[PDB]
Amino acid sequence: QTSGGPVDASSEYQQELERELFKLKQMFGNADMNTFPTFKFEDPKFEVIEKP
Amino acid sequence: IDTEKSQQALVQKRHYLFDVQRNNIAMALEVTYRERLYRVYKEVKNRLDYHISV
Amino acid sequence: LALKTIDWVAFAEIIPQNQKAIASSLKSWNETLTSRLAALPENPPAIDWAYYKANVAKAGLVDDFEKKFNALKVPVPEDKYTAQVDAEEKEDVKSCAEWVSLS
Amino acid sequence: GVGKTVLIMELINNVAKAHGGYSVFAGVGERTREGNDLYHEMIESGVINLKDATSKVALVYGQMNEPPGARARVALTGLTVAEYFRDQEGQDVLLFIDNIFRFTQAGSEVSALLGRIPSAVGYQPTLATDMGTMQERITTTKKGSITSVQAIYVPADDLTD
Repeated sequence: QTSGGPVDASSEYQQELERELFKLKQMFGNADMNTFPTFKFEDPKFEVIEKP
Repeated sequence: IDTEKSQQALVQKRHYLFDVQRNNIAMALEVTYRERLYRVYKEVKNRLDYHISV
Repeated sequence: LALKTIDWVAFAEIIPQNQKAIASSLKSWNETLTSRLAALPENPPAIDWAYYKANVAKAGLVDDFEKKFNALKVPVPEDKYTAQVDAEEKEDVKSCAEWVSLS
Repeated sequence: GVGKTVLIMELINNVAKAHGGYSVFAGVGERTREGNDLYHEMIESGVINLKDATSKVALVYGQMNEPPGARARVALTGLTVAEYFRDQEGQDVLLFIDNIFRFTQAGSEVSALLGRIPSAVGYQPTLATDMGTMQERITTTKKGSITSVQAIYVPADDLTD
């Protein structure tokens, strides 16, 4: 009988879950991981390679 | 005469500098392309398995 | 990726004494690209949804994420550099053809 | 001679600033005079604040005039007050032990009092396990970390003691 309470009448065990997931998300990524990513790309450098 | 002939041989072999420029450019852009491939691949799999892990 | 056959100190016979550093710098860069392409494979290993549909509890998030993936155009890099060095090579071919004619 | 209290206080300050980590200082077997000196040097240099709630270090002291039981458990007391910060605040705590050899020798005295047969040189038969049950709690868990700076005395200048 727990669809009315997600974690079975706790009002506790959350203060630590927020910290643990904090670490979890924090280094799994550092953006809106729920989202799909948009990509900025960079392309190589180049120089004068003919005979100077 | 023989010195002239040797100079001729060297200036015949000349084209390696240009084809090496060619090779380096080609390899560099290919490396960049496959690096982009793996960048996006890795990161979308990272989002997916982040969701799975949480 | 098509590549050109290369000897290396045959490339050093022809290099003048004003750009030795430039020459073997291009050599080093060539080696960097050799090992770096040799390392990673050509294509990324595609991913199976069965392990990603029977696992994620979110509503179709697997399907739309990977649909955006399988419906994504990654920007193919373009050369913009082989033509100029090819033309430079042609011009040098001209110059040293006339040199060898004189000689 | 060399400034070591300054290095300790600066590590406390940095770790508190760069990261968000508080520090604990255990005073195993420490001279009461040097403990008072350190207390006042850390009050002066701002690491301890007597009038605000901005102090960056908690102090635990077991002096030299205390029985071997105290001097043996004082490092564990400091370890506990650091483990709280780590496991309940996710911090990267810095735990100092102003001498670990006095921890070892206090354990030796304790085991001698209990009538146990000494081992090589005279140390307790449980020297390795007594050091291990303490040092194994200074770790990096999935909640945080405890990094320990332990001043070391080498008896008779024998690194094989």
